[PDB]
Amino acid sequence: GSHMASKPIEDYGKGKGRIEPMYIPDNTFYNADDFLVPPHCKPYIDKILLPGGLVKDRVEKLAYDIHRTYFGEELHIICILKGSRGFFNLLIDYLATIQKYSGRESSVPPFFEHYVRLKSYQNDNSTGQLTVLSDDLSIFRDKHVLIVEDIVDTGFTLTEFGERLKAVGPKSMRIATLVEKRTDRSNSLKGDFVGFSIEDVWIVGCCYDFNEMFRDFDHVAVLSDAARKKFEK
Amino acid sequence: GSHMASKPIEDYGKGKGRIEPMYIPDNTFYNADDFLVPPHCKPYIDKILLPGGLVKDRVEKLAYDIHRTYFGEELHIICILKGSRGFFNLLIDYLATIQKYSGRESSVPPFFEHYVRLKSYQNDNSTGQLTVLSDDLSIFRDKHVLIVEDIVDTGFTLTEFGERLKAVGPKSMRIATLVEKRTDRSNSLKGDFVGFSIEDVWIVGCCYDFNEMFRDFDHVAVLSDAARKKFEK
Amino acid sequence: GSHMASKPIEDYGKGKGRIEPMYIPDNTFYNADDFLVPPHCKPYIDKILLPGGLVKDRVEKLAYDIHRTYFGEELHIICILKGSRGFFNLLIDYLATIQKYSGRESSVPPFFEHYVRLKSYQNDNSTGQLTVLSDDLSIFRDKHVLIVEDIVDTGFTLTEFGERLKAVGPKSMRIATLVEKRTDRSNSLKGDFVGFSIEDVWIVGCCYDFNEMFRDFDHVAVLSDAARKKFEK
Amino acid sequence: GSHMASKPIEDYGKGKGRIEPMYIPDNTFYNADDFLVPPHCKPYIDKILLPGGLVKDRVEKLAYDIHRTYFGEELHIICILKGSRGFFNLLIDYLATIQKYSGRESSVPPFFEHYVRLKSYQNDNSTGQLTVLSDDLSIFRDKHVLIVEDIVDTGFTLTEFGERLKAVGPKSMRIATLVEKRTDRSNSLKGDFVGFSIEDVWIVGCCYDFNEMFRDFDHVAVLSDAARKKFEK
Ligand SMILES: O=P(O)(O)OC[C@H]1O[C@H](OP(=O)(O)OP(=O)(O)O)[C@H](O)[C@@H]1O
Ligand SMILES: O=P(O)(O)OC[C@H]1O[C@H](OP(=O)(O)OP(=O)(O)O)[C@H](O)[C@@H]1O
Ligand SMILES: O=P(O)(O)OC[C@H]1O[C@H](OP(=O)(O)OP(=O)(O)O)[C@H](O)[C@@H]1O
Ligand SMILES: O=P(O)(O)OC[C@H]1O[C@H](OP(=O)(O)OP(=O)(O)O)[C@H](O)[C@@H]1O
Ligand SMILES: Nc1nc2cc[nH]c2c(=O)[nH]1
Ligand SMILES: Nc1nc2cc[nH]c2c(=O)[nH]1
Ligand SMILES: Nc1nc2cc[nH]c2c(=O)[nH]1
Ligand SMILES: Nc1nc2cc[nH]c2c(=O)[nH]1
Ligand SMILES: [Mg+2]
Ligand SMILES: [Mg+2]
Ligand SMILES: [Mg+2]
Ligand SMILES: [Mg+2]
Ligand SMILES: [Mg+2]
Ligand SMILES: [Mg+2]
Ligand SMILES: [Mg+2]
Ligand SMILES: [Mg+2]
Repeated sequence: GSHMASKPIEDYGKGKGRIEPMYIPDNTFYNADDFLVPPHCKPYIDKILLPGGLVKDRVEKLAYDIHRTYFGEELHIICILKGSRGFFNLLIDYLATIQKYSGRESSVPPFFEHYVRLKSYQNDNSTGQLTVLSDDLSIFRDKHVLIVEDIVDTGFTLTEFGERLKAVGPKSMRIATLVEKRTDRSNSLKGDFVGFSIEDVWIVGCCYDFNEMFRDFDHVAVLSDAARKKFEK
Repeated sequence: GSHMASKPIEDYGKGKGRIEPMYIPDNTFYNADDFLVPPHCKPYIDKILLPGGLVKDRVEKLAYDIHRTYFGEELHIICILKGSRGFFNLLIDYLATIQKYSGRESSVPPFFEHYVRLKSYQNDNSTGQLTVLSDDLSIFRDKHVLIVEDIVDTGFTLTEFGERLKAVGPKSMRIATLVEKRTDRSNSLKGDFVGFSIEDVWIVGCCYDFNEMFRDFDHVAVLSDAARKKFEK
Repeated sequence: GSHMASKPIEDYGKGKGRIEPMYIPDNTFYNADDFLVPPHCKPYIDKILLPGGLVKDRVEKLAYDIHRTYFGEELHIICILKGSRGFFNLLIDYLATIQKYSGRESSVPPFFEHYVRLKSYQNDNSTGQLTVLSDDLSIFRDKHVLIVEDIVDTGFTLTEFGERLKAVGPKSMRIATLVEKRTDRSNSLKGDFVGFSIEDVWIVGCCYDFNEMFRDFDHVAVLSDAARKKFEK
Repeated sequence: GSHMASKPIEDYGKGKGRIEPMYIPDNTFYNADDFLVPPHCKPYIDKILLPGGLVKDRVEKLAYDIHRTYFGEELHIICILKGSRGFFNLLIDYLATIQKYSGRESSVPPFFEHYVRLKSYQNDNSTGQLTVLSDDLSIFRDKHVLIVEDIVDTGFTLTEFGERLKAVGPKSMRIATLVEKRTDRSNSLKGDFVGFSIEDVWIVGCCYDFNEMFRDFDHVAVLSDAARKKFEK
């Protein structure tokens, strides 16, 4: 163990000491027509915010940042379902590979995986209620916990779930989020390992859904008017 | 829709009309020393049953078999956590890629993903009780459902969970399991899309755990005496 | 197929009827500090023009465009060494996967590979003399030929080699190039399947070298002053 | 590093001090029907010797063995075209990733790539004459050289090319070969980094060709009678 892994519980969600994310300036997009877009997505995707390959490149760096923080530590990593599935899978592949090739050796696994299903949204609006599905959280007492999320927008999801975790007394709590949105709807909760800062637009693709649609598309796009009209409920 | 996707609910778990899996004969192993084994696994892994790359090659074929069964269908695919995470992630990458490259076009996504956490084992013994954590299963009424699992051994997990699903009235129910074990402990439930048939040995690695250990190792190995002694509880 | 693959030899280098590439506007760069940069490159890489994953995403679309041109027909694809190694390898992986998953019958392989080593540059200047190392080019008589290149800049390399190939009487000749540079140094030769249009800057990384340095870096960067000073000859 | 990389030139082809390869016993084959086989290969492929994913898993370990030999030292790696393309590309990807994640400082790249085209075979018989296409080999004077090959069978190709390289005075010469065949036709030349030892059968697939056919198939198979009849010349 190293003091590098420590973090006060009161610092949860404050982003203290973080490396700032890649900042995608307002109105910065690629054209969907430059990518292969499958037939079920073609009528609906016009603007690409984050190419899928750019996501993977950035997650490599996040994974190294995490590796450096937790080397040799027992690390309990929590996937927030459904949305973080893709980011989590990329992350844990990199974490395992980095450790496998590291000259410095650890007798501890690179992580221990866990799953929690949270749900807030219908269309692009929160219901105001958080659904929480988890194993008994008491297993996280005195553990170093890393929550893995796809996006932080208002902060409601991770503020609420964070209080449930604090109640069992973890040793440390950090957040990895692929995206953080720039919005006056945010309650100021922010991640520790953040891929990208983006403008206030509703993203779809690469696990980002609109009523369960678009998760399998390879790229992070914006929700178009055609997509909203077809898939809203 | 095609009648190819239909299957009577009473045929659930009977493997009727299936393509038989690759049969790994008794006492067929590779040597761990021919692979790169990370330090946290090195004292514990001696025999490799399924190289990680062999798993990936076989999942390609399973994915095509599934694609052919469900082309153009609304397909609700359920990941059984924790163990099926790796197989599920490989599978859905192939399903999406196959559909993206297919000359024949579908306006339906290749799948709709879902997660259910089931738990039966402690060490290598069932507790006799099944833990079930899920969203409301009523969403599967009148749906084509494909359950994705890492292994079927006794059949207890999928027999019990299968009855919960039958109660909401799905349209069809199939099972994809990477491995099926040859054992007189089986209740005869078997999968529809099965990767490998293996002898009666306790496997670890490639998401197969022993008390949460070995999931990140790249290859499917057997549980050694050293591993049991170190990690049993 | 022949209706799609046919093209007059005199159209070689005109990019006649092409799909225009992704256009990267002047002065558009990512910051190296947002990516993982290995120690041998760290002192030298500051500006990232094309993330390696964006390269891969674009190559998928090029490969689809090429599949649509040649499916069902013998395709003889020529890798221009050394620089095109990485693009060629990505391209042929996609071509094979696309045809494999297309669901369309063909007894013809997705490509037949060939290799030619061409050399023009020392530092960032042409010597004026093209080195040509090849098997007997007579094997391309009456064949559909696709030349695969990493970059077209002045056009010298592919104008000179193009003339040697015309002399053996191919059925068609096209160019795939990952990058085309916007430069007044160009003789107006341009590709048929082009990944990216970029400003007049000397790129390194992702197989783009400066005196054999930087090929293994994952991303396409600009040649910095430090890099020039250290590695010029 | 020099203590590890040094080796007498006279030990070339002896495999002196090597790690023995994975041993595939006589008559050990998987069934093609358990894999996805593309339409152009379906009539011809029946027995799978080495699944493509098993190839990849073994190459990771070879790459680690090579990293341990050359880290910190200039390594000049020579791809023998055409056959070694796929092995070479896997190997250099691993070498770069290993060094990148090692956490060890080095200003030296993981390798410097080079290409030589050698040709001996027509059908499954040598013509007796070796075609050699290369840049000036004088650039290897006083360098650590690693030759990368897909298979060593009779030893003719690498015995003849080995003599040309000795004439320019390299610092060291080693061989990486994915496969070595057990055959009384061998002149006893053997590799230093060898993936697999196999019985005396003619392999195709995974870059192994018969008159330029089968390179793009993903798996290493045996040449069937149907394949021989259709593609022999
Ligand atoms: O910061 P917030 O404003 O709370 O929003 C972010 C959260 O909302 C989304 O989940 P959603 O509720 O859509 O469930 P899903 O992950 O299953 O899509 C997203 O995946 C985050 O979990
Ligand atoms: O056919 P059975 O005898 O019921 O055994 C198979 C099930 O047991 C294991 O899960 P486990 O309970 O270990 O939970 P896990 O998936 O979280 O490891 C395995 O992953 C299957 O889900
Ligand atoms: O359009 P042009 O101005 O002729 O320049 C482009 C060519 O030059 C570079 O090759 P180089 O001569 O550097 O050899 P390499 O491919 O081995 O790096 C590059 O890879 C192209 O082949
Ligand atoms: O040990 P040996 O009996 O000499 O045989 C091995 C060599 O022969 C094959 O090359 P081939 O001549 O078929 O050319 P290719 O690499 O272009 O297929 C193979 O790729 C090796 O290079
Ligand atoms: N898909 C998607 N989910 C969420 C949840 C909060 N913000 C977003 C967003 O922009 N996109
Ligand atoms: N890891 C692991 N889990 C299970 C659950 C049932 N059988 C097995 C097995 O062989 N291995
Ligand atoms: N690496 C590299 N090679 C070439 C050859 C022509 N232009 C370029 C360039 O910008 N970069
Ligand atoms: N494809 C192929 N090439 C060679 C060259 C020597 N032996 C072999 C072999 O078994 N297969
Ligand atoms: Mg979510
Ligand atoms: Mg959502
Ligand atoms: Mg399980
Ligand atoms: Mg388990
Ligand atoms: Mg070049
Ligand atoms: Mg060059
Ligand atoms: Mg060869
Ligand atoms: Mg050959």
